[PDB]
Amino acid sequence: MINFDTSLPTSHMYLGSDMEEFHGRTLHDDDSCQVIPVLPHVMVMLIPGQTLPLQLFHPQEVSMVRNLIQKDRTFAVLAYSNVREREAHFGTTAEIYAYREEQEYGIETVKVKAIGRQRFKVLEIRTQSDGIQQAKVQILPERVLPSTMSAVQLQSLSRRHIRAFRQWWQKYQKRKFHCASLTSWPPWLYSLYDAETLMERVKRQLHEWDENLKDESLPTNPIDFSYRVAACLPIDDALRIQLLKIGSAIQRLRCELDIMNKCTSLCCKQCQDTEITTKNEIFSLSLCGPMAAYVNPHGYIHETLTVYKACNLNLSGRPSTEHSWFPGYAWTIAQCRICGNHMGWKFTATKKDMSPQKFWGLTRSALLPR
Amino acid sequence: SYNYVVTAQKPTAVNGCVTGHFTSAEDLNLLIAKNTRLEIYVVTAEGLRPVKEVGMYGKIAVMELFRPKGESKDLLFILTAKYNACILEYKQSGESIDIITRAHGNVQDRIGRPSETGIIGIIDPECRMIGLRLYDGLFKVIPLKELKAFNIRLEELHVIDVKFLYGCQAPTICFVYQDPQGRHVKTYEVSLREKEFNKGPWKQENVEAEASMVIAVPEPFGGAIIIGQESITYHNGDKYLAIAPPIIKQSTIVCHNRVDPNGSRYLLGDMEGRLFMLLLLRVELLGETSIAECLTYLDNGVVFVGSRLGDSQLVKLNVDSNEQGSYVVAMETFTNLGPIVDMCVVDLERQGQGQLVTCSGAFKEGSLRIIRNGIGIHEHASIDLPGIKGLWPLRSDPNRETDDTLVLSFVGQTRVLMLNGEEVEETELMGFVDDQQTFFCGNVAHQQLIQITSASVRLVSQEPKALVSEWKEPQAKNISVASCNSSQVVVAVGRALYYLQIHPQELRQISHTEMEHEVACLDITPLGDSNGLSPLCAIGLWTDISARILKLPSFELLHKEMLGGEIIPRSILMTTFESSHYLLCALGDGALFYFGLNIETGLLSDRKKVTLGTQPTVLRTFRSLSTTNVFACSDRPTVIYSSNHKLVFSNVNLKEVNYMCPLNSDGYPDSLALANNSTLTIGTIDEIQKLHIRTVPLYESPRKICYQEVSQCFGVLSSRIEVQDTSGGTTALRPSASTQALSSSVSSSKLFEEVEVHNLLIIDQHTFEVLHAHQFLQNEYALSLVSCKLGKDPNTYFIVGTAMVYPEEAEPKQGRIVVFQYSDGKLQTVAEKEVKGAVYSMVEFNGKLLASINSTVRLYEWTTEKELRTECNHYNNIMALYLKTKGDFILVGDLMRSVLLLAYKPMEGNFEEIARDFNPNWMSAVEILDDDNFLGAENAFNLFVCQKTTDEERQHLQEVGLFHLGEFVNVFCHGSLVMTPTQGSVLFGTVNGMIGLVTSLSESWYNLLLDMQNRLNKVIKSVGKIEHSFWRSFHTERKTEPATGFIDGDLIESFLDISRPKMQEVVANLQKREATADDLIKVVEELTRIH
Ligand SMILES: Nc1cccc2c1C(=O)N([C@H]1CCC(=O)NC1=O)C2=O
Ligand SMILES: [Zn+2]
Repeated sequence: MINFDTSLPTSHMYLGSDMEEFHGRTLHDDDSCQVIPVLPHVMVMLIPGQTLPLQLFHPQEVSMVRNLIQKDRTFAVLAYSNVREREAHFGTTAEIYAYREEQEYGIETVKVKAIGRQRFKVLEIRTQSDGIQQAKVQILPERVLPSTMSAVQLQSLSRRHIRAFRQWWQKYQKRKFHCASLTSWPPWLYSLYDAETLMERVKRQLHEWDENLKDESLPTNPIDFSYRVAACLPIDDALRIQLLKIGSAIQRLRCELDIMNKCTSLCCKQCQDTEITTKNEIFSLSLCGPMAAYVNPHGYIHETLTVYKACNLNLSGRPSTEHSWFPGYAWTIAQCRICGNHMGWKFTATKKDMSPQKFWGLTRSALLPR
Repeated sequence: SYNYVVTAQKPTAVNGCVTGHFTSAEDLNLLIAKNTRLEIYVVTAEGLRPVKEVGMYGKIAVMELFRPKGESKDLLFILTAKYNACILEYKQSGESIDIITRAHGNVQDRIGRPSETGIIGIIDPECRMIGLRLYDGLFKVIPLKELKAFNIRLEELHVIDVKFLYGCQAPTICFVYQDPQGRHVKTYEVSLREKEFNKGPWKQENVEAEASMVIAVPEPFGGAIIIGQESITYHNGDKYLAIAPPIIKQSTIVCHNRVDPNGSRYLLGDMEGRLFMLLLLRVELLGETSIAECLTYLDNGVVFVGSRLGDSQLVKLNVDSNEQGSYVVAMETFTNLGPIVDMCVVDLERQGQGQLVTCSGAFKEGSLRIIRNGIGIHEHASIDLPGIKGLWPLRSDPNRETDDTLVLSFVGQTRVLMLNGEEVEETELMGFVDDQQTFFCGNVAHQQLIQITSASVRLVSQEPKALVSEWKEPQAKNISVASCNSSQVVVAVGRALYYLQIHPQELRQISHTEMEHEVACLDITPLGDSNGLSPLCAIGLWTDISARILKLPSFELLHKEMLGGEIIPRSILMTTFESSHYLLCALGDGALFYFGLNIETGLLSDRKKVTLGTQPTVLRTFRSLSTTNVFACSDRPTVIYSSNHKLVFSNVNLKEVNYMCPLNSDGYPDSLALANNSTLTIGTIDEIQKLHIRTVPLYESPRKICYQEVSQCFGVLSSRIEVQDTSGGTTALRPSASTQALSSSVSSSKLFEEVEVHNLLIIDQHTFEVLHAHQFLQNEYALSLVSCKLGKDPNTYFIVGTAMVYPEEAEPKQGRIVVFQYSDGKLQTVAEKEVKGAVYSMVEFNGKLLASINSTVRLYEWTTEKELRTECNHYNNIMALYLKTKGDFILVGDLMRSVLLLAYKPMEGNFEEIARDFNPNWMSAVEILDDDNFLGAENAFNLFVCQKTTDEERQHLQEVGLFHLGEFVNVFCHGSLVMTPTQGSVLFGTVNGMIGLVTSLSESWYNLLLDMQNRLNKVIKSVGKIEHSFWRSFHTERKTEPATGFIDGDLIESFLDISRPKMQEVVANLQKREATADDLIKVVEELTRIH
């Protein structure tokens, strides 16, 4: 069993404690048009509810956020379809929740912690002289649908509220979808579209990853739940955008279950056929899931996936604890054996009593579920 | 695209029912909710009295009667699914009945999550308020003009059921609620003067884990009776009484009713149709009924069973059990088509005459329903007598009340038949001539008989049969036309008319006149409270083509209508429908004119023309179920009846009828003697209504249906529930269609507690008997069914798409496609193709088989070796539930409205994704309308229509039609129940048993009718004062948008029903080109002909 504090990574201690905290929430009306600033050096896709850590030192970015704090506190994170020609049709708004200004080495620096809020549709990207861009965006509403049975049942059967619990789920299907007999589809078909059902199917995989998981940590709402799960699936950029386009929590959960079932091996994106890890080695060392976004000392965001065993990896250099994202663990650079692609890091415990004693931090940009 | 939607059949299913004194404080009333309809009745004690039927601009959710303090009768509260609230009072003044709004308003909240246990509408016993549970965490209060409302923060979020407690100083509500700890019953006191909740009279007592309903019991008892799965418990603070009867374990109690007003007896009803009596605690099983949605105790012993899954009922609760042991006996059955889970249009009987066979009901109430336009006849005798020119019934015995003689007329001859019970025999009535053609004969004044022939008027006595009087034209001329009642005779001799009176042993010539032109037809039917003496004579003339109302005896012209044309009036008739007097006049071209007639003045008003046939129509009056009707004999035989003081015309299912008369004999009671070109048939008429419904009970669930013409039979997918027996398998619950098959069979495996058993039934298109039943594999769930010809093969195969369903599995991993051949009264399995998923849908795609396997879409080729071969595949990422086609254009559908259009490239041998659309909403049905359009059913009882230079434009579909139907469509079907203004015809079947029709309109015809709708809505008074625009607004929990590209045919059709000055108001400045009211009558009439 694991004795590491799963909460520790989510707090981004490497970013330093003693940060100005903001509480007040900003939310734009659905389908409403907005003009939001874009941080020039962010290239990661942000899913709503996901924590984005930043370490900004470019004067134009520092001044951008410093001004952003004085107002809205929200910026636009673009989901690039082609990162090279910097093409993006969708994105997510990020609201700063923790902020800190420092001055060191002749520069003004700022460290932020933002959170995904609202998905948007890019309407036009206008660029400012300072380098930072603005984005005319259209807020995409989250589409909440009622029970599959809500419409069909306007009757007496309405007041039938929702090991060994295996039979409860059977009694649940038989009961909740009894009115399917009035329709042209079976109760087992309606299950494939039931938020509670789809969620318990996902919760099944989440418990295979976090062996020490308590259901209270997980969101109850399928809207927050579909998004939390979306952000910890080590998938390619093309598939991630497809997931970000999804308007329904049901369509999202259904998508995630398909990805989860068809996922087997995780290879090196560069040589494509070199297997690095498998679905069975993934485990949640953080509360926000097996995979999460972290910042290196130069502001580059690495979405890293925690696995117990990795295969064709070569380490270089000796372990370091500098800027470690998992406190109590030292990291050593890991590359693909075949091509030399930087795959992430090997994390090793600094104390003999720690569990896990070793794990692997693999960046998703280096992986391919092929 | 612009469409027109109309109701072919109103919803049949019962949503709720109540008893009270709504009409008068004397009459016991039964109010039945059939969704958008409200049927109001009086308990006849010897039946059910139909008073009024009112339609509404909403789906009824809540329906509860109430009398607040001093009132002459009862006030009715109704709340719609769209949160329209109204208090309705009854108002009657003579033959004029009107429902009156007393208060109205929309109770919907700006925010809030609509509760899981649905809308709950309770009322305080003292009529102090209305309690509404529409949203979780709130309790809305309407203190019973604009229905002013307010909320109360209700702490316990998950409320199961709630009722207002009886006998309380301060109004109290008792509710079953669930929390993570468990399910507990609680009390709260609702304050109006403080607009808040305060601690209830008693403690939060813990109830059953599956406690479902609260039953508020009146004084002297008080408190509440909580009902669960295994237990029935009672709570009154420090008073408790917990019982767990085993008899209620099998099924959950879904509905109740109060029997004794004090609260000593309650009716209880489960999901299996078992009826229980909760006595004050003891429970006793009474018997079996239809699966009751709602129950109502009325009068003494009689119970109303309001069923949504099957035919509704009237049953008797006897004090003594019968031989079987049932204290329940069925009196009357009420046809319910709901739910329509699948259907098809088949030309059974006559080609061109479409019939609709549906998969109706569920479980033990499962049935087939055959819906055919027009009334039918039940033949009891058939006689070879060609060339009948007339039919008349006689009572040759004055001492007898029944017709024992039938008189037939032929070219220049008269034959007489005697009815010795069921035996028809050739005879000669003494006094009557057989060598002359008869124009009339019947029983007349002073125990006499009359015979009007081409030569004379003969008066015959009954004791004995002999000629007592005879009348002839003075120059021995021939009688041309003749009319006769009981005291009077009016005969034409070319242009001349003669008025005679029937006296004892005398035919007295009262008066005579000469007409302007030749006489064509005559009628002297006495109307109103005229004791067999008519002061009026209706006459049709040649050349001028006029219908004239003449006075008797003077022969004075009262009115003269110029019918217009070159076609002479052939038949004329004066009649009374629903106490309103009318004049009917039929022309030689099959056209029928019908006016209202003033008995005092003689004025013909409200001229209406209807096209009945191609041949001259003959009008004969007959009685059916103590109601006067008119049979219109032509090549399209029709019954002319009255419904809401408007004349209705329903067709008869007979090739042609030339002449008819009503025969009421000892052997043939309350019968109809009908004659065509070759034969005379004596029979009984069906129910006088537009559509006819034949019921084929299956006693199991019909799921799917299709038709094989080459086999003269239907393919029906059905399922029956069986229980796990103390053996290596299962046993049935009752005999059903799949068990009682003529010849039986089971599937042979080649692939690797209550059970659902699936079957393929084979039913003969005439008898409707289960010729064969093929039982599917254990755990095999049959999904899709198609009867087609594939490849080069000339044999029609019944194809079934299955899914192997296991509890552990969520999405079927296995499935089959099974090809069957129906030969020698037994299904022969041709091909068995195992697939890696569920076969949700299958369609015959240009000699190939298109079938969905979960997410994938497969095209199969049928080889000479007689087995399907995989051609091309399309992997969709969206479940292929819906699969519709037209040419090389394919529609793929998801339950969440994710539509995508595919195209098969023949030379490439692959699928091309034309367009896609993903806008999540629940979708129940979809059908392709044409090459560029498709129709569908969307969440919150709506209908939609999607349509088809740049790629990012052509690859996207646009939503052109949006309409709130108020019904849940399960099936769309191309066809018509009828034998140009509109394009196409798609029928639709709903959960409530409602059938509808969707047709296309032109751009300007749509605008004409849309403009007309806005004008009609300014005239028409809405029940509960709901705006029609609001009712038809495409509605979801999210958005409410006005209806687009759709015309409410039901609203358009009520133009023919509004007052004539109101029609003038609607058409005034309507239109650019001007529109006459006469132009708009024709257009609206033309639209009523589509259904
Ligand atoms: N000090 C440097 C310097 C350059 C790049 C990196 C670091 C560094 O510490 N990490 C990761 C290693 C793994 C970790 O836990 N935190 C990091 O910031 C880098 O990518
Ligand atoms: Zn590599």
